[PDB]
Amino acid sequence: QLNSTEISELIKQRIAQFNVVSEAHNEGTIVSVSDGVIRIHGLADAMQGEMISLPGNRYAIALNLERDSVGAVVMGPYADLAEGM
Amino acid sequence: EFITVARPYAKAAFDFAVEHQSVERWQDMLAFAAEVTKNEQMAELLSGALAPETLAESFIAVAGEQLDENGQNLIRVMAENGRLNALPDVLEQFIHLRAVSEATAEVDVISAAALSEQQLAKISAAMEKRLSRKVKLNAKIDKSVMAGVIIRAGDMVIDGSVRGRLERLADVL
Amino acid sequence: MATGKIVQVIGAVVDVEFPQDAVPRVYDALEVQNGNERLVLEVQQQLGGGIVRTIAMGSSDGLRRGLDVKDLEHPIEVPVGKATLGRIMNVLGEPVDMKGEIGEEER
Repeated sequence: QLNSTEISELIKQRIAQFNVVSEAHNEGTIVSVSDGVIRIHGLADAMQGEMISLPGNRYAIALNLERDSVGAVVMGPYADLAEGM
Repeated sequence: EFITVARPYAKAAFDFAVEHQSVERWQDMLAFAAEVTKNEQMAELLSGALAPETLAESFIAVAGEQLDENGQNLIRVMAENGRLNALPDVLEQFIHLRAVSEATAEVDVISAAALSEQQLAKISAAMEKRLSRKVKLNAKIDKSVMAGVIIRAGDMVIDGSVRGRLERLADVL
Repeated sequence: MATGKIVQVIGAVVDVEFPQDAVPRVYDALEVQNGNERLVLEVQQQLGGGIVRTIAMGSSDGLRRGLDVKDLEHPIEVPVGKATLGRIMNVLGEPVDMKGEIGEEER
């Protein structure tokens, strides 16, 4: 029916029921890799110029805090990174 | 913004809902599909770079109030094009198309004070001469238009306000 | 077992799509049945969404959209060592003279 909050509380109910959850802050997943550049989803608490720690012992530098992502450059061999890390 | 990319899905949904005489059902189906998009978490997932149909499925799972063929297929096509965030505007364009098809229009009335009713009768009947549609008033009050009234239908307006006179005169001077 | 599917073909550039968790790393090799001869693709970029953009080490004519693609887990590997002396090879390390197979010990 109108469900003024009924839809609102209902949608929250159902999202919890299907176990959709956000990232934590501090946390992101590699979305794209190409020619040394990285695009990361998440990291809601990354700050421009920060050092992002990849898997392995290597870092990336956050250059753009895009609306929906972070752009970063890998300081080292980028060849072995994969989407979903 | 998504006005220009909502137009095709809106037109297609409306055409379909006309051919199946189910307009009134689609309207609320789409309203619900829109409000799911506004959820704190879903909006995050909608931005994540997941494959189309996995996103489509995670979205359908949150909807039981969608008719199990046509609403799903709309959602899945929008997912294929990554345009799920456009639902809030597909809804508005669907509503506007409904208005245009039923030849029914809304007109705003902004006044210094509440009118006398028969005034509203003359206003509506003459706006039905101005416009062919069945006109639905929704009056509002503002003291800035210290006297008279503004009629605002769509984006054509008639300024009968004393404030409009006062400044339209002031710029002659 | 093949797991990817060709999604686009634009000249020598081919984009293939994989399950979201099995994306090939960069510079990995792939292969497809182009007609009735295999074709080896080298991965250049991971686009978003499980799609990966690759370059065909061969003629791309004949490639349909939707063909199956097989993910080799390693870069292009070639025969090496003494066995190669006096042979002629292409990039893939296949023999291009007629003298038959290279007696490789290692790649």
